[PDB]
Amino acid sequence: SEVPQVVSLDPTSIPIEYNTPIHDIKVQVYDIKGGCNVEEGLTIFLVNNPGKENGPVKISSKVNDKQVSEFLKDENMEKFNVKLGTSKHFYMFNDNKNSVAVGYVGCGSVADLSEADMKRVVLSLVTMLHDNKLSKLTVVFEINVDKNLFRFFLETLFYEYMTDERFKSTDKNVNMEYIKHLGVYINNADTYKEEVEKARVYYFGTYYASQLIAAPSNYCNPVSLSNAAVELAQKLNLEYKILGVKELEELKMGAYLSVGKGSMYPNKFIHLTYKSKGDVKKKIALVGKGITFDSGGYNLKAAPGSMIDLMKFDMSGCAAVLGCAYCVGTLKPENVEIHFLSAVCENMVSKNSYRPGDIITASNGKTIEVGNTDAEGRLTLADALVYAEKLGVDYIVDIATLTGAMLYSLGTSYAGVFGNNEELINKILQSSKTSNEPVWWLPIINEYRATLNSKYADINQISSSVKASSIVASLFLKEFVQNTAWAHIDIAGVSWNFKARKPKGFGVRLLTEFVLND
Amino acid sequence: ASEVPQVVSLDPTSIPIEYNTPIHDIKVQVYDIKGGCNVEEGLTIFLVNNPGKENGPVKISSKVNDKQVSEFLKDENMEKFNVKLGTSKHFYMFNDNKNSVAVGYVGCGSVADLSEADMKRVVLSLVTMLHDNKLSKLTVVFEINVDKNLFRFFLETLFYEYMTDERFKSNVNMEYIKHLGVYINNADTYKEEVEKARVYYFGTYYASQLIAAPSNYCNPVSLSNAAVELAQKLNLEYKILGVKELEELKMGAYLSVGKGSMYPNKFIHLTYKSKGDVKKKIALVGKGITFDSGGYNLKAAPGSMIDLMKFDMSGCAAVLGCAYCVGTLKPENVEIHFLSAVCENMVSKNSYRPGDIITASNGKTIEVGNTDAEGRLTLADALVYAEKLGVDYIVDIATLTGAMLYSLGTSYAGVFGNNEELINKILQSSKTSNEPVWWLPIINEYRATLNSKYADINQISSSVKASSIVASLFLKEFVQNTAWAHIDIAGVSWNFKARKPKGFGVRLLTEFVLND
Amino acid sequence: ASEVPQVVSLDPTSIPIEYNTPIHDIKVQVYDIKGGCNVEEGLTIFLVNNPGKENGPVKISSKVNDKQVSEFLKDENMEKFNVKLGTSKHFYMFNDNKNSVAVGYVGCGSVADLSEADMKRVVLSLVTMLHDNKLSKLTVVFEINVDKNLFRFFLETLFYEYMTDERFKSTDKNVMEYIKHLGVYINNADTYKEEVEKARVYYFGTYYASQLIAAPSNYCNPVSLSNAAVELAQKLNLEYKILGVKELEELKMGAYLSVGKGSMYPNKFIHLTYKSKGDVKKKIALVGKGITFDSGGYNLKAAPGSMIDLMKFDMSGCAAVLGCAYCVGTLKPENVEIHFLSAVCENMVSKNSYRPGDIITASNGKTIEVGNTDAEGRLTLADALVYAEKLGVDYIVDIATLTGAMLYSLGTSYAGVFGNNEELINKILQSSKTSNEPVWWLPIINEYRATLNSKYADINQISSSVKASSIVASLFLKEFVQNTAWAHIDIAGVSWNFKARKPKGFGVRLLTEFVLND
Ligand SMILES: CC(C)C[C@H](NC(=O)[C@@H](O)[C@H](N)Cc1ccccc1)C(=O)O
Ligand SMILES: CC(C)C[C@H](NC(=O)[C@@H](O)[C@H](N)Cc1ccccc1)C(=O)O
Ligand SMILES: CC(C)C[C@H](NC(=O)[C@@H](O)[C@H](N)Cc1ccccc1)C(=O)O
Ligand SMILES: [Mg+2]
Ligand SMILES: [Mg+2]
Ligand SMILES: [Mg+2]
Ligand SMILES: [Zn+2]
Ligand SMILES: [Zn+2]
Ligand SMILES: [Zn+2]
Repeated sequence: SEVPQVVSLDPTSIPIEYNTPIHDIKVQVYDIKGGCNVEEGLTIFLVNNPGKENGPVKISSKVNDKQVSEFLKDENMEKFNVKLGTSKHFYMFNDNKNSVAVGYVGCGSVADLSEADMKRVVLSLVTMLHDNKLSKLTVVFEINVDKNLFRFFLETLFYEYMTDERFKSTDKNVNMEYIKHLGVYINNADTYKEEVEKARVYYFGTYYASQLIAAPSNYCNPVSLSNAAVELAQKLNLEYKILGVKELEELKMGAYLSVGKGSMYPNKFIHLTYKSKGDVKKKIALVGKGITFDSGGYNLKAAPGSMIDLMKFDMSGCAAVLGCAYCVGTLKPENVEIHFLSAVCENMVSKNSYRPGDIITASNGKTIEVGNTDAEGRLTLADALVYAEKLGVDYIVDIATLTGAMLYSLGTSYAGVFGNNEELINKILQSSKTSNEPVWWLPIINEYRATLNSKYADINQISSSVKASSIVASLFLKEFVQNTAWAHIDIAGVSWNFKARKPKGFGVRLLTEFVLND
Repeated sequence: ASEVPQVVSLDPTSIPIEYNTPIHDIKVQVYDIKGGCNVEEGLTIFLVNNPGKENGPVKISSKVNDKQVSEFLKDENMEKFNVKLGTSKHFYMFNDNKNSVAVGYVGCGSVADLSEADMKRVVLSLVTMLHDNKLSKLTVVFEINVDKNLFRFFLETLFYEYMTDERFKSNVNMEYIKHLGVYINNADTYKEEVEKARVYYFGTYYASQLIAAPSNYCNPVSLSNAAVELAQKLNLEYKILGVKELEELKMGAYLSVGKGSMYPNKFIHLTYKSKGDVKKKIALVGKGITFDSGGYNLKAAPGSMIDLMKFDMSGCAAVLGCAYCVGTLKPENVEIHFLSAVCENMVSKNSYRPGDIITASNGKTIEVGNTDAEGRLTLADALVYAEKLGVDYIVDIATLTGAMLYSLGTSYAGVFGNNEELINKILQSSKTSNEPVWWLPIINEYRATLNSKYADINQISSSVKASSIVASLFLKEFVQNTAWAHIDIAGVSWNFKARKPKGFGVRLLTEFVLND
Repeated sequence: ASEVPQVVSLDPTSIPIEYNTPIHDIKVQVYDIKGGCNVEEGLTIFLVNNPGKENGPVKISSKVNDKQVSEFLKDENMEKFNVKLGTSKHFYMFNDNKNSVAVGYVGCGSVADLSEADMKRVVLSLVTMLHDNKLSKLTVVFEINVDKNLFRFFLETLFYEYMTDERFKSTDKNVMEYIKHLGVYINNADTYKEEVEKARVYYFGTYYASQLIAAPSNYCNPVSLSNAAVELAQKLNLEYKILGVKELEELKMGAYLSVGKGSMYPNKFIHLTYKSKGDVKKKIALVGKGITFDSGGYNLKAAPGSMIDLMKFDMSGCAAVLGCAYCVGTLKPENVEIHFLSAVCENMVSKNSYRPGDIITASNGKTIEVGNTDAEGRLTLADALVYAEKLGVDYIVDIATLTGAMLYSLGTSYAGVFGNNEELINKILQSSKTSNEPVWWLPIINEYRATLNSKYADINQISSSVKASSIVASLFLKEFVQNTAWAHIDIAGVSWNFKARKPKGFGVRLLTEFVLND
C-alpha cells in the first residue's frame, strides 16, 4: 500500500485522468439518406475515388443547404484530389446566413482501407481539429466501412485527439479546447449506432493503458501501479487481491522475486477477476509483463541502441491487461471468468540485485541459471504463468515487451504471437482482425530448445548460441505451462509510437475482442 | 566457357566438382520389417524409442537370424542402454559363422513423431559410427514410425552427411560402404523413395560443393562455366549473358555491383522444357554474389562474418542444384528457367559508391544507401528479366539479410510474397522436402521509408530496422504483374556448428516444381 | 559461523557441498600384468598405442586368462582397428565360462610418452564408454608406458571427469549409475599401488574446489564461503580463524575493505593452519584470490567479451587453496606448517561502493590510487600478502584469476607464474611437472614499474600506458612483499573449462605437490 520515497518530493501515486474531455463529447449518428444539415462548427466529408489514383473530389451526399450544395458542386471541387490523407478547408455562409466551415479528407483510391490507411485519415482529421477552436465536428462518410472499421475510426479519433497533459505544469497548451459535439452521417446509421459507446469504452481502455505507460518510473513503480490497479477494480467492482513479498515467498516465486531484489519498491503481484453472473463457460488468464523500469540490472543497458531512456514502457503488458480489465468490467460479457494478472517489479542495480550466473528456483520447482539479468521479463512471466495455470483456466494469454529482436523481425507495425495451441493462436489472429491491432504468428522452433540446457541448473534463462531471441524466450516460457492452451504476444516493437513519442496502448482492444468473441 | 582472369599463374581457373561420388556406388535394398532381420553381414543399427519412458531403456523387438546377435539383443543386455535422442552404442562380435559383424542402436527419444531436426540428430549419430567403421554393409532397422517423406529425408540426410568433401585437401579410419539394407514396415511403398533420395542428395551436395568452393576458385566466370558444363551434361538449354549484352539490356543495378570486381559479370540462364505440352512456366532466381566484401560499406563491424562471404552465392547454388534434380527427374508439362545474376562485390577505384544513383533495366532509378545491400540490386534486374519471360511463377532465393538470424534463426528460412496461393505452394513444398520455411509479411506501412528525395526509390530504409521486410518491399517493386515469392536463406544456408553448407533450398525448389 | 544475510527468504544460506561422492565408493584393485588378465563382468578396456606408425594397427600384447577372449583379441582380428588417439571400440563375446563379457580399447596414438593433454583425451574417451552404460565394474589394462605421476594423473582425471555435479538439479537429474569397482592391470603393479589413494585424495581436493567455483554467487558469497572453510577445518582438524570487518578495520586492511564496501555481504578473511606434529622445518603461506562475484564495480564489465556471466569464478584462487587444505589435512605431511589464506569479498555497484579515483591505505601504510574498480583482485591480495608476510613464513605463493590478458598470452592450457625468487619459481615449476598441471614462468619487467607512479598516492593500482596487464599486476603485488620469497600464479585463463562449461579446480594438485615435495 504505502509508496516508499527517497526524498519528500518523490511522488506517491500515478496521476490518472478518468473523466477525460472525450467523455464530454455528445455523439449523434444520422442516416445519410436524409441529407446533411450544415449549421455550425466544422463539417468534413470522407471521400475517395475508386480506380483513379489521386482522382478528383466529388461530394455525393445530399446536403440540406442551397449555399453549401452550390459550393460543393463538382465544378468547384474539381481542383482538389483524394490522395490519401490530403485535406482542405472551405468557408461560406449557409442558408441561415451563418458562416460555416466545411472540408474533406481524401481517402485515396483503394475502396477498402487498411487499419494504417484509416489511421492516416484520422491523423489528417485531427490536424483540422488542432489549432482551431471549434465546438462541433460533423463527419460524413462517403466511403464504405464495416462496423469494426467504423468503431476503429472513432476509437482512433478519440485517442489521437486526446492530449496527455498530466506532467505539464508551466507548459500546458493555453489554446487546446475540445469540441463538445460530434455529428456522424453514414449509410444504414442504425446499425452503426451500437458502435459509438463501444468505441468510447475501447478508447478509454487504450488511453488508460497509455497513461500508465507514459507515467515515468518515479511515478509508476510496483507499489503505485498495483495501487492504481486496486482503485480500478474498486471502480468496476472487480474482485482483486495484491500479493506482497511474504505471500510471494510462501508461493516460492523465486524467479520473480530475484528480479525485484535490487529495487527499493517491494514486489506486488496484481490479481483482478471478472466473473459473469450465470454459467461460466470459459475461464481465461491474461498475464502482462509489468517491469516498471528495466535498467538491465548488472547486465546494464549500456550498449549503443539499448534505449534505456524508454524503459518506463516495460510494463506495457501489464497496462494492456489493466486496460482490458477496464473494458471487460465496463461491457460485462456473459459466460466468462477472466483473471487479469501481472507480476510487477523493477529491475535495478544495487548491492541487493540478482547477479549473472545466479541459480534461482521458480514456483514449479525448476532451477534456472541466469545468463543475463536483462532477460528479466521471462523470469517474472515464468512464475506468473505457473500461478495462472494453478487457477485452472482454459486459456492463458501473456502479453509482454519481451525482446528487442521484434524490431528486426516484424518492426513497429505488427506484434508477434507464439503459442503451444493452434486453435488459441487462431482466436488471437481473429481478434487481431476485428480489433484492428495487427499481429503475425511466429514459430516456436523446438530445435533451439537444446541451447537452453544448463550444465548445473535444470534450465538456462538464455541461449548461448541462438540469436533468434524472441523464439528462444517463447521456448523458455513454454517450460512453465504444463498442460494448458497458452499464447504469448511479444509487443516490444509495437508498444511505443516512436514517431509520435507516445504509447499506443497496444493490445487492450485485441485482448478485449478476444474475451468478447469467446 | 569464358577464360577466367588470373592475377598470378597460381590462381585457379575452375571450380573442382565431383560428380561421381562414393554414395553413387551404394546398392540400397529395402525389406519389410514384418519378416525379421538378417544380420549375417556388416554393421546393423536399430533405431529405437521408448514412448512415455523419457530416457527409458532400449528394448529391441525384431527377430534376427543369428543366435549370437540374438543373445546380444536380449532385454537384459539392452536395458543397460537408454533411448535419449542421438545416444548410441555399437559392439563388434562374431556371428554364428565366426564372421565379424557389429551391432548397435541409435536412441530416438520418447516422442513417436520425429521432426526433421530430430531425424538429423539420429542421422549424425549414425554417421559418426560410419566415419569410424569399415564393414562393407550398413543395415538400418526402423523400430520407429516414419512417413514416406521423412524416410526419404533420412536417406538424403544420411548420404549428404556421410559424404566428405576433400577437393581442397592434399580416412585410413573408414571405408565407404558398398551396401545399405533398410528394414521398415510396408517396405514396398518406401522403395520408390530410394532413387529419388539419391537424386536429391546429389542436387544438395552439388550446391554444397559450389558454396564451400572459396571465392578464389568460385568467381563469376568459373561459376557460370560450371553451370554451362552442368547444362551440357543434363541437355538443358543454356545461355550466359556477358557485359555487352547486359549493357544492351540496361541492367544498371546488377552491373553497378560488379563494377569493382576483376571478374566480369555473368548472368546464367538455363532452361528445362518438358517434351509434352507446357502447362506451367516458372522462373527460379538465385542470389549469385561469389564474394560479398560489403563494398565501400565494408564488412568490418563485429559479427559481420566477412570470412564466410563465399557463401553469398548460396541462392544461385540452390537453383543450380534444383536444375540437376529437375534435369534428372524430367517432370512433364513444365518449363523452368534457372536464373542468376552472378558477380562479386569488391572494393576498388572502380567500385560503385554509397550515394550513387543507378538505373535498373525497367527504368527505375535507385539511390544506393549502402553498398552491402548489393543482393537486392542484382535481384531487381534478374526479376525484371524473369518477368519478361512470361512465366506463371517467379521464385527467388537469396542470402539476403543478416536480420534473419534474429527473426527465425538458423533453422527456418523466411518466405515473403505478393500472392497467397504461391506462398501456400512454397509452404507445402517446405513440408514435403522437410526444409523448413515460415511465412513472413510484406508490411505496406514500411513502403514510405523507401521514398528517395532524388531517385524513384531508395535501396534501403534509413529508419525501419525490419530489414528482411524492407528488402522484400524493395524487390516487389521489380515484379509488376506476376505471382512472386522470395525466400531469404541468410540464416539457414550455412551450418555454423558443422563448418559447412547445408545446400539449403534444392529439395524445397525441386518439390515445388515436381508437385505443382 | 556467521549468519548469511538474505534479501528475500528464498535466498540460500549455505553452499551445498557433497563430501561423500560416488567415486569414494569405488573399490580399486591393481594387478600386475604378468599374471594375465581375468575378463569377467563390467567392461575391460585396453589402452594401446603403436610407436612410430601414426594410426597403426591395434595389437593386444597382455596375456588374457581366457581362451575365447584370447581368440577374439588375436592379431588377425585386431589389425583391422587402429590406435588413433582417442579412438575406441567395444567388443562383445562369451568367455570360457559361457558368460558374456564386454571388452574394448582406447587408442593412445603413436607417441610413446603421452602429454598431460593427450592423457586427458584418452580419459575423456574412456568416460564416454562409462556414460550411458549401466556397468558395475570397469577394468583398465595399460599397454602403454606411464610413470608413477602419470598413472596417478590418469586416475585423478578419470575420477574428476566421471563425477557429475547435480547439486543444482531439481527437476532435471539424470535418471546415471556409477561403477562400484575399478580394476587396473599394469606392469610392476606393486610400485604403482601407493598412487591409488593419493589419486583419490587429489581428485577430491580438485572436485571440492570445483564445487565451490561452480556454486553461483547467490550461494557462494563471502559469508557462506568462509562458513564452508570453517566446516572443512573442523572436519580435518585444522586450526582456523575467520577475521570479520571489525578486526580488519583494526588491522588497517583498507585496500581489501574498499573492494567489499559495495557488497551486502561483510568481508570475511579466511585463515586456516596446518601444522605438522614434529619439528617444523618450513613455513608456507598459500594465498588465494577470493572474489565471490566480480561485477567490475563502477568500472562495470559491460564491454563485449567481459564475460560478466562467468564471474562467480573469481574465487577460483581461494578454492584451489581450500582444495589444497583438504589434501594437506588428509595426507598430513611432516615437518611443515602451512597457512591457507583468502581475503574474501564481493565487488558490486552500490551507493556504498568504492570509486574510480578513490585513494585508499593498505595495511602496510602504502596509499593506493584506484584507477579502475575492476582491478580489485590485486587490492585484496595486497592486504592478504601483508598479513601473510607478518606470519613469518619462508615462502608466500598466491594464486588468482587476476587478468583477462592471460587468455592472450598463454591461453586456456597453461597458467603463468611470476615471482621475486628464482629458487621458489623453480619449485613451482617442478610441482607443475609432478602434478601435471602446466605452468609457464613469465617475467616481472621492472621497466614498467615507473608507470605505477601516482601523482598523488604512493602508488597507482593500474598502469595508464602499459597493456601487459598480467606483468603490471605482478609489479603491483611485488610492492606488498618486503623480504620474503614470493611467487604469484595467474589462473585467469586456465581456471574455467570453457568447452566443457565447468571448472577445472586448477591449482589444487599443483599447490599440494609443492607442499609435499618440500
Ligand atoms: C538479454 C536478451 C537475450 C534479452 C533482452 N530482452 C530485454 O532486454 C527485455 O527485458 C527488454 N525490455 C525488451 C526490449 C528491448 C529493447 C526495446 C524494447 C524492448 C533483449 O536484448 O532483447
Ligand atoms: C544493409 C542491410 C539492409 C542488408 C545487409 N545485407 C547484406 O549484408 C547481405 O548482402 C548479406 N549477404 C546478408 C548476410 C549478412 C550476414 C550473414 C549472412 C548473410 C545486412 O546487413 O543484412
Ligand atoms: C583493469 C584491468 C587492468 C584488470 C582487469 N582484471 C579483472 O577484471 C579481474 O578483476 C578479472 N577477474 C579478470 C578476468 C577477466 C576475464 C576472464 C578471466 C579473468 C582485466 O581486464 O583483466
Ligand atoms: Mg531487459
Ligand atoms: Mg552485402
Ligand atoms: Mg574485476
Ligand atoms: Zn524488460
Ligand atoms: Zn550479400
Ligand atoms: Zn576479479
